[PDB]
Amino acid sequence: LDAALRFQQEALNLRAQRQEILAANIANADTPGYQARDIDFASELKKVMVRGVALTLTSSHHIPAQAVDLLYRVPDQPSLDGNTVDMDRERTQFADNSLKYQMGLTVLGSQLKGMMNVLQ
Amino acid sequence: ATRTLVTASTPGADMTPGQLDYTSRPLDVALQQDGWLVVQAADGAEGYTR
Repeated sequence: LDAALRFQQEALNLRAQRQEILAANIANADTPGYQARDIDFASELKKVMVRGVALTLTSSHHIPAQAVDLLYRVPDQPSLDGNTVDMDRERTQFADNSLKYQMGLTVLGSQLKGMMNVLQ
Repeated sequence: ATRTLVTASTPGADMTPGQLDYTSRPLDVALQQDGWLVVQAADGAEGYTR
């Protein structure tokens, strides 16, 4: 129970990671041979909702240490410096992804506030 | 493939014989068409001149 908020939550989280990826594409829009990367939201979200390792974790003072598919973005208009970031594509994708992040924020807000309203 | 670049080039030299000034000097030499004087170049090699 109360993992009924899981989906949107993880979905929102995935969008945020996507931003970084897309943001990197904008940052390296001038570097030679960047080969713009991206991930497909739907399949990645399905996989994560269906689903590093634990170290020596006896009593403290043993220093615990923690340990997605970045797909090519098929380009257009080759540019002789290997850079495949068609900045126009990335701008459109970034706008849409920011918008859908806002939507996810609103949906979690609504579910959480419905939960809180029932509880008072 | 929409982009194409516009590099410049010099495909060589114009082998069209310029026209002649009569200097009357005994050893001013004019070559006929497609003829070259041979010269020992700076490093030492047969360069060709007009």
